[PDB]
Amino acid sequence: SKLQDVIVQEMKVKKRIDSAEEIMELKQFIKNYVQSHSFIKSLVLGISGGQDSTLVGKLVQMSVNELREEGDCTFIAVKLPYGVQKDADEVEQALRFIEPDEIVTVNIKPAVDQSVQSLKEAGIVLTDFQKGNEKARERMKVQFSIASNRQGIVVGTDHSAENITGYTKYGDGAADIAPIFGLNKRQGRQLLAYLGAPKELYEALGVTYEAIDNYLEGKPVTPEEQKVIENHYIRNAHKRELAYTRYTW
Amino acid sequence: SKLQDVIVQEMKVKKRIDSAEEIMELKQFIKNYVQSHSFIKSLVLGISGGQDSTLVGKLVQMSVNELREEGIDCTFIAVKLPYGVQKDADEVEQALRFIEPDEIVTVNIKPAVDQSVQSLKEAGIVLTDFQKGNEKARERMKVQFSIASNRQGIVVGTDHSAENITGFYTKYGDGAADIAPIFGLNKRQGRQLLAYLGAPKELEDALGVTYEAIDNYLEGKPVTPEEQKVIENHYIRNAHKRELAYTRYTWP
Repeated sequence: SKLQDVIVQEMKVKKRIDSAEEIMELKQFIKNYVQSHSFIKSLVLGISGGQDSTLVGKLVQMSVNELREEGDCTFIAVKLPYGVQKDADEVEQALRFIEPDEIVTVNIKPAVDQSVQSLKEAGIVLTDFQKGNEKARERMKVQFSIASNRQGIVVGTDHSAENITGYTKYGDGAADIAPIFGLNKRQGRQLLAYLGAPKELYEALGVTYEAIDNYLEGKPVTPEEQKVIENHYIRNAHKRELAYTRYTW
Repeated sequence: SKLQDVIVQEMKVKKRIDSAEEIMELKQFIKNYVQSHSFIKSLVLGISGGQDSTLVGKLVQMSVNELREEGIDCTFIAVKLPYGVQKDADEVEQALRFIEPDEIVTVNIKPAVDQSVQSLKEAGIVLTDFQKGNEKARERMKVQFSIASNRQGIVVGTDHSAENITGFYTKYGDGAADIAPIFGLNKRQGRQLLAYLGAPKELEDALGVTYEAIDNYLEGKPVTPEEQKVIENHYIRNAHKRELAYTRYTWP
């Protein structure tokens, strides 16, 4: 579709994936990154019970197991509830599947409500959307403080169906490495199913995820879906780049 | 070395700048960006009393002064971001008088910051003082973006090129912004522009190198072998800060 050809090339989605090949390739990247950086003793990721963090957590744990067989690093899963964990079943189910070396639970509600309260005192009343952004950036802060404290790095869950449409700038997706960039949404499910995840763990934008994934694979979609995908892609470009300078804008 | 040529070319620092020329170019970048995004009604920057945010705040206010003369509605929102009692209050207040921002908002970050520290402590993670300083910086980032969203604006950052070596920037902390107009300046160039604009005096060390040698290196000048090695190790050790999370395609 010409405009689709630009995005297809930038988002790196493969037409197809062999599960065993793709999982091996994803682990090698994670394992090569640890091996190349002397100070990495842990990898840190929040476990929301959603499909993205579930696959990436599992990839990281499997990578950490094999790193320890090759001669020292740990995976630290982080539970990040806002108040009372209401999607507790999905979170616990993700954890049972990942088998993380360590689980840290940090409730973000006291920090988030105080950020909101501090601004309210300054005359700045956040909307519910803005309050949700504060939640996401606080989740980022917890993960990087744990990574700093445990001499590790923060692992992100950004992928290409995300990258194209979906993420709070400098919030929960902001990380040191983003291993599953290049997968679209259905590809994540395929890898989760191949790994034996319970299927409860892999089951608005004005466009379906099926149209997004097809679009990323270079397939033609309705004109109406093209405009929504394309407009979402263009309006989010600032998120795929650090702050604009005289030389990038 | 050819690594100096690599670094010099990536950091875009000019060997010398004409003060009035450079202030003009920097202002045009800010004005062109606002002009190109009709929904931007405000510009947001924390005013720490340090040279970078003083220069950036001043540039932005001049940019907004001229935008409104050309018929564009825009506002500069300077933010005081004290942790308890304003660290360098006399410098913050002197910068505020020098910039004369359209609006001044004060958000004390101490309660949110201590709540983050306390919540982590409850999980068994006792942060170091360096880590607490990182929490302060990332909370400063959150306040500015919360104000920017609420006031229909963007966050203006203070990154410049000498920060790519010193790396005082906290990853995803206070330097994180929507635009970074003074990228390409080194430190002495920031001071030159501030001094030219009539600024008053807003213009230990375990880096292993002076700021003068860093600036000289960025201008493509030769420095001693020891300075060259310390600088180059700092440049490579911070490469992950001037780029988004590495993927299979950005990590060679």
